[PDB]
Amino acid sequence: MISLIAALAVDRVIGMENAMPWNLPADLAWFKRNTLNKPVIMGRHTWESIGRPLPGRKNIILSSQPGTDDRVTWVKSVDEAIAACGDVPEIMVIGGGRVYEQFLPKAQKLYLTHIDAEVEGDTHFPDYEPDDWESVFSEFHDADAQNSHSYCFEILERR
Ligand SMILES: NC(=O)c1ccc[n+]([C@@H]2O[C@H](COP(=O)([O-])OP(=O)(O)OC[C@H]3O[C@@H](n4cnc5c(N)ncnc54)[C@H](OP(=O)(O)O)[C@@H]3O)[C@@H](O)[C@H]2O)c1
Ligand SMILES: Nc1nc(=O)c2nc(CNc3ccc(C(=O)N[C@@H](CCC(=O)O)C(=O)O)cc3)cnc2[nH]1
Ligand SMILES: [Mn+2]
Ligand SMILES: [Mn+2]
Ligand SMILES: [Mn+2]
Repeated sequence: MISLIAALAVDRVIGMENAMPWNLPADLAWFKRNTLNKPVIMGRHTWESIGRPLPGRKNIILSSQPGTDDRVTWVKSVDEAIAACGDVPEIMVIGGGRVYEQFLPKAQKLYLTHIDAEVEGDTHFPDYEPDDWESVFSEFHDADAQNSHSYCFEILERR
């Protein structure tokens, strides 16, 4: 099973200048809980944005060019990325925009955080078709001293 996990600001913005400009510790904690002990697939730009391997997960990087770090696994196509995960129950796709586009048609589950924040950005989560997806979990949180925007955790499953 393939799942996508992402945090979206208003208008599906996910990034600007190869960064995420907000800081929401509660969402990063949600990301860690839902990805720990699973393989994670990311594109090369997202790898550069994170800047280090994510511990406790098999890190798989998509790039058309040879890898430059043997602490992670480098693959050259979507099918190779999936194969490199082995026989696991759930593969997590962690972006970015180009990678999400390619994996969306193959995904059964979306873990989305909706952040109430207006961000100028240059990268968006794919338009998906709402009729294809059932909301099975949602949890709203107001802003607090640690998290400066309100946010909604949602899990959707392909109908
Ligand atoms: N808010 C969120 O949830 C979230 C999550 C992830 C990322 N982001 C943001 O998203 C932005 C990065 O997204 P992006 O769309 O620019 O880039 P990306 O999807 O992270 O990376 C694209 C790169 O991945 C490689 N690639 C993708 N598909 C491939 C394929 N089928 N075969 C081989 N290589 C493939 C290529 O690398 P080569 O050029 O080396 O071939 C391509 O240039 C940043 O702003 C980041 O902060 C946000
Ligand atoms: N909901 C969501 N939020 C994100 O921030 C996110 N980020 C990415 C890609 N970028 C990043 C950037 C940093 C870390 C990171 O530092 N993660 C630590 C945080 C642990 C914690 O804060 O408790 C990790 O070990 O996962 C992960 C992904 C992909 N999907 C996402 N999905
Ligand atoms: Mn092929
Ligand atoms: Mn197999
Ligand atoms: Mn806000």
